[PDB]
Amino acid sequence: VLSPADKTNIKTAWEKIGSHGGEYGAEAVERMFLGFPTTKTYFPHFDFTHGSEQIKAHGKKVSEALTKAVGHLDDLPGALSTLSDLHAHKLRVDPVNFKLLSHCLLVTLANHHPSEFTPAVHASLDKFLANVSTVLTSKYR
Amino acid sequence: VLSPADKTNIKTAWEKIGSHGGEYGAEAVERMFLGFPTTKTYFPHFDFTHGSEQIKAHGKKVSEALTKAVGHLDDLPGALSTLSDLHAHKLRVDPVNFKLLSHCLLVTLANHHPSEFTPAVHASLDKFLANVSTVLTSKYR
Amino acid sequence: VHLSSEEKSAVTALWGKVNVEEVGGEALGRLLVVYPWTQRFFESFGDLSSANAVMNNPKVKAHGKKVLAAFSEGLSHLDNLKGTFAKLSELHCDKLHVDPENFRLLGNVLVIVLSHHFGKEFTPQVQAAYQKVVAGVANALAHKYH
Amino acid sequence: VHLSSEEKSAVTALWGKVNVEEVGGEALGRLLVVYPWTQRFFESFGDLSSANAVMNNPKVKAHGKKVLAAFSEGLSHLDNLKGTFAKLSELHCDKLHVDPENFRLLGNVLVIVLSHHFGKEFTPQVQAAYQKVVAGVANALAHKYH
Ligand code: HEM
Ligand code: HEM
Ligand code: HEM
Ligand code: HEM
Repeated sequence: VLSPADKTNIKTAWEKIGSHGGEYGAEAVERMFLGFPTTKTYFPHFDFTHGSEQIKAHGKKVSEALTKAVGHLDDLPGALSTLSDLHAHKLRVDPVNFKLLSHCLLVTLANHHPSEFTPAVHASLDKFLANVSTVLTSKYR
Repeated sequence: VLSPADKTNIKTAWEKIGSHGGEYGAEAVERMFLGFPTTKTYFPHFDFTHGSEQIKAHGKKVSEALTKAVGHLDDLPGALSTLSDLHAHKLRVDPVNFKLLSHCLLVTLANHHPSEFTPAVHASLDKFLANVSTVLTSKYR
Repeated sequence: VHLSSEEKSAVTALWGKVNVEEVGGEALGRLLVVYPWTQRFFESFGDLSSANAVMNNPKVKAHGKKVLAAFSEGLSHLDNLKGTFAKLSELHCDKLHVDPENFRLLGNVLVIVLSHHFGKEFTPQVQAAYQKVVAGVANALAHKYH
Repeated sequence: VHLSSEEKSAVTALWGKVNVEEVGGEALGRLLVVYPWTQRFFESFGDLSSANAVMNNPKVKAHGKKVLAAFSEGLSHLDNLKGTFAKLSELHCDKLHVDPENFRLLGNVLVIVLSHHFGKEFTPQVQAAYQKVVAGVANALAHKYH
């Protein structure tokens, strides 16, 4: 559950990410596949060649999905229902993988935005990703 | 995130569970302290002898809180903020312990109400207890 | 796992009463219903797209029996769970990539099923000895990760 | 933990640049901020009721230093983590009752802090080798539960 303070930290930090969302998306996904090889089992059709157009295209969609969530913090299940159908009903992704991707996204944001990634903003982003992860692993329709 | 069907399963099960709420509470707690002795370190002032007045009184309160929750499925953060103050801000309970009490509660409900404890009701109650747990371990005020 | 002789007698006494035909299918079946991501491991079993289809699926019942037969073996071998489950640890960890959180979930679901079946007989004390056993089993199945 | 020479060179090269005073304090400090139940284990350090109090607290910096020094030691003993960490595992598991999942969280926070400090140099490939290392260390700290 997000506090009013968490909501502000998220909205503020997301402003600073600007137009590079897509590129951070792709890097977090690449860090995931390399550091946690069992995750590739969910993408048997991907080319995992560094900088692949597929991974690039995928990172873009993930960062669009996060931008949309930041816009709908008071109704995540509302905003993300289609992605929940995909991950929870169709793909049946083990919730453990969500913690791995969330961690890789934090690693990536800290890597590019060290001065914005203060301990308090790190705390609020971790909670943001945990909340997003619950929704995408829950069957609620 | 609870589906409409989960909400109906929880409400209708909780009707059956009814006037014995307090007794199930006491038994789930006692099962937790015996099964998972590390949880007792949060209760240094309790007498842990099986008949204990303290345990029975505490069991009853945990039961009242769950009953209250069932009346407020659409707004758990709102109904449960005083308990979040206590568990998250003051006691700082490690979230692992919530999975232990939630498991003991299910053990106890399956014990006394095997007819109501179908696989679909077991599913909805687990998610109910997971949602309650997330509220009580989160700082959101 | 180390159980006192009183714990060991409580465990074995209750286990002797278990319907090895049915409890396994009930525990596996509930795991798949309550923790729906686990269905992904068992897609070869057919349609698991509802509670009714899961619990009536014969491959689920046949598999549940095999799981329970393994728990039985472990009970005869508590002071060497690691070597008893070595083959199974390699299969689940190295070929199947089951995250170890899932072994713990199955262990607890089995304790839920025991309580459901036995009622008052499954006392808090018998349950406590069972929690030591399922933890030993989970840990033994997870050994190849560690 | 088994690293190729490629992985080991990478971990070692980066590790030689680490300021242990600084990095350990920032890792332990962020642990206590991001995962606030962990503050319970460190109540004797004083008030930890805010990010700013946590990160200016001298006992937190001094403790972060001790934690990282222990990590450095684990790094030159990768093939004997269990023997190296035996007494430390006993203390955390038997005396402090720290749930093992918290060892994983502190390992991941240390990876965040390395990324924060090193930028581009902490490549996906360097990260991947560090993940093997922190999981090895977390496992060693938890073995007394097994
Ligand atoms: C922060 C959490 C996540 C977000 C916001 C997210 C978002 C998305 C989005 C936007 C898509 C594209 C939808 C489309 O096909 O139009 C997608 C697809 C997919 N996701 Fe995720 N995802 C998340 C976590 C995960 C995790 C942890 C995994 C498993 C490791 C995963 C596995 C997949 C797979 C296999 C696809 C389909 C790939 C394809 O066919 O191209 N997702 N996700
Ligand atoms: C479904 C989960 C839980 C619920 C609904 C719950 C509910 C409650 C309630 C209603 C009270 C009494 C509040 C008052 O009268 O002021 C309480 C107190 C307390 N809870 Fe929980 N709780 C839960 C989980 C836990 C867990 C997992 C632990 C740790 C193992 C824990 C530790 C405590 C402690 C130490 C107290 C104070 C006891 C005293 O001094 O009398 N709680 N809780
Ligand atoms: C107490 C924990 C568990 C025990 C004792 C256990 C036991 C077994 C046994 C005895 C087998 C058959 C191997 C053989 O052919 O001899 C097996 C296979 C298998 N297990 Fe488990 N298991 C456990 C937990 C899990 C979990 C949590 C999952 C996944 C969520 C899982 C997934 C599988 C799968 C997919 C197979 C292969 C099934 C097939 O191809 O027919 N197991 N396990
Ligand atoms: C995973 C890596 C960890 C390492 C390498 C580590 C290392 C250490 C070391 C070297 C000490 C000092 C022992 C001595 O006095 O000889 C210590 C003490 C301690 N650790 Fe950790 N630790 C880890 C994780 C954790 C976590 C995750 C927690 C809490 C959630 C924790 C809680 C404590 C506490 C309370 C002390 C005692 C501090 C005191 O003396 O007041 N440790 N640890």
